[PDB]
Amino acid sequence: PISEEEKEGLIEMREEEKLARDVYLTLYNKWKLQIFKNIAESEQTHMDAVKYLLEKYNIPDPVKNDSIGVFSNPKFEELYKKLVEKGDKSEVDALKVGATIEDLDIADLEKWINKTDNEDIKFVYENLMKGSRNHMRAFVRMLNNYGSNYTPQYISKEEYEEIISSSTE
Amino acid sequence: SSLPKQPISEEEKEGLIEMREEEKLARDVYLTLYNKWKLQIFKNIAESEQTHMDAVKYLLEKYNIPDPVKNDSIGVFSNPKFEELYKKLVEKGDKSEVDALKVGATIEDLDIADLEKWINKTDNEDIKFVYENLMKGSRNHMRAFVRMLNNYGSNYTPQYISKEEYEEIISSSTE
Repeated sequence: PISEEEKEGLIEMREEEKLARDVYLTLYNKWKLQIFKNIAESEQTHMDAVKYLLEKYNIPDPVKNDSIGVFSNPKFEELYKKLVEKGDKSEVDALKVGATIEDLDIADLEKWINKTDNEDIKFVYENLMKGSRNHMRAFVRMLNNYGSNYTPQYISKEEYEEIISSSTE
Repeated sequence: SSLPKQPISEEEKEGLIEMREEEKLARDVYLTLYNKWKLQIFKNIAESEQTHMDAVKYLLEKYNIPDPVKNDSIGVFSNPKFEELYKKLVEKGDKSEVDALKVGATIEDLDIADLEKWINKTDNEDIKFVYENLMKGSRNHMRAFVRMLNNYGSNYTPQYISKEEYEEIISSSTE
């Protein structure tokens, strides 16, 4: 039941959740905030759900180097350089970055959740997305302890607010 | 003229606001860059992006929502997302003709993306129809810029829309 449209996204969504995991891993290493570790041991499983749907759909994997910061798509090759550099200037910047990621990520999952009807992906996608909301609730919560807050870039103001208000999932 | 008056929601509202200013970004950019480089395309598409501005204004009026474009002037925006986006863009495009051209492509890339993003977030049959036509107009701009890019021995890769869709957009003719 499997498109060429559908394929390409599974590729991106593979490398996307990789982008998340990598960054968190770097940032934890620079600032050593247990929150980056948590969300990474989680974004590891996010990677593996797609690996599951590539294996099962006979789609070439694109993480041909599981190492940090290495990418097929120079979209992510480029994003990492930027995010970590910016995350590196301060803890808040790191925490901002974290929210920025989960932020982009959700509006990116919603983007692909529509370009498919194949029901495994719809579900798997629906899932990681639950996963990302909690990682924002988290990031932003931590952010408020530091005196700061996040203003969303990619999702709507309305969906962001729906999220930080409603509790655990 | 399409009537009567339908069910509007909060993010439906929010989109409208954003899109009203999104099309203005496009317009203010193209206008700037024409002043800089004098490439006809920037004129022609600024005139279209004005149209697109007006069309959305039609819906803010129809559904009564405080319009965000208080000050019409070039490069002025409520939502700072756009002041920023505007500056970074003129920043790039003021560097070369090829750049100007790439910036163009890029606004349209982001334009079809957010259009799809927003369409997907609604079943107000009025809104839906404006956005769809906005995509229509925007797809033409893509081709216009891409064709112009080829004329300067360059190309473009999508950043916001699929590769898979970009290709299908370019390998078809004017709507």
